[PDB]
Amino acid sequence: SHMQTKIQKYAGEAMPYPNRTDSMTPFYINHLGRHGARFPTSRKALDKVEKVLVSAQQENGLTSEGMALLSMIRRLSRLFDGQWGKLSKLGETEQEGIAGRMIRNYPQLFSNSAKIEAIATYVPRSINSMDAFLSCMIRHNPALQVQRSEGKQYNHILRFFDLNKSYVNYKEKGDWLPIYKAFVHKKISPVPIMKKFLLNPEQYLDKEAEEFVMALFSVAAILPDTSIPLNLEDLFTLDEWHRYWQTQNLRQYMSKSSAPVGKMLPVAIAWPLLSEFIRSAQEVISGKSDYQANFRFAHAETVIPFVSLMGIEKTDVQVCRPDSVSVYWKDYEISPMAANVQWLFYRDRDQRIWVKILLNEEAAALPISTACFPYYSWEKTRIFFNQRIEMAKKTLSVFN
Repeated sequence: SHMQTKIQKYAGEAMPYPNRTDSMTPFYINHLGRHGARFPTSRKALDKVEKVLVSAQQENGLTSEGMALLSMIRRLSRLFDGQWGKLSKLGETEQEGIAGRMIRNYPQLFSNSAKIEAIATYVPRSINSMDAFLSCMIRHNPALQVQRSEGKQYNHILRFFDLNKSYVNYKEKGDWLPIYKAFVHKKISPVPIMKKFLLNPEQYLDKEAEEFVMALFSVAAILPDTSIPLNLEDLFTLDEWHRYWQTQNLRQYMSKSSAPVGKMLPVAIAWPLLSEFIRSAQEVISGKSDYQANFRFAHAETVIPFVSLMGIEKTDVQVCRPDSVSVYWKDYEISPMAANVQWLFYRDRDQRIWVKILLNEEAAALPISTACFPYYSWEKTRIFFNQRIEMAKKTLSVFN
């Protein structure tokens, strides 16, 4: 159903990884993946929802459906306790699917004693995503050679968003905040939502009504990622979900991607990862390294600026009007749960090197020419990416 699939997309970066299907041969794959589907990282939203409803209950201020909601919210509070931030069973199955399609699409690459390496951040959901992926690989071919490592040693290339002080200050106190807050006030209409659950929803101040509805949407959007057989998605109409998604999409865009208000600083910080991607591919192309694949497991905050810095079409647009962002930049197409980028390298009969870029396993476009899309000349692509890195260094230098 097109309605339900749109509602799923409106979970934004909480969307589960989309359904994908099986199907020359590459000689190397260069990968970055976000962890799979996870529990919420913060209790603040669930606590806010429960507090509003519990106060209403003590005032006899709940509708029938509001009583049902409170009952569910109390259950979720018990089921989320001790699980915050963790990879769910669905997250593991997402990684098994990505690895499985890779192996079945390119068996010769992972055959015999092929060598692979994987790295992850220190965050457990990313480590455990890497292990779900690797375990799938090893099950299919136990004769793989596998190097596995993880931790803060990879912060410079996988968690660069924590290391640049100017970006940390922008994320925490930058000029995107008043734009976001004004957009939330314009887009979010709380009274229709709160009328479902609360008697006298008009007595609530606009600010607290806004906060409650935002928190409730947050809970409903993450529940499909938890492997728990409960659902809040139907509480809301497609238009209500669309409005919520527009606000969070704008937040993600302005805080982490190519919005003009950010001056490309949120994108420029990713250049060390793009540099390391090029270096690992060049070492394999030359024969200095003989890995068949490099895998990397990290975060949406890794994937989003990395994709923008590559210049994948529709991901580095600099949209002048905040209200227009949702038309031109869609976070659920870039960084859903288990979001991943794969560079597939090919050698043709005349030994020329070609690269295909997959974003969530679909061919991605770059703003350079090729006569055989989706395959790009590696020489042309490397030169383009190196120009992106040089641009990124300049951007960082204009902001200390």
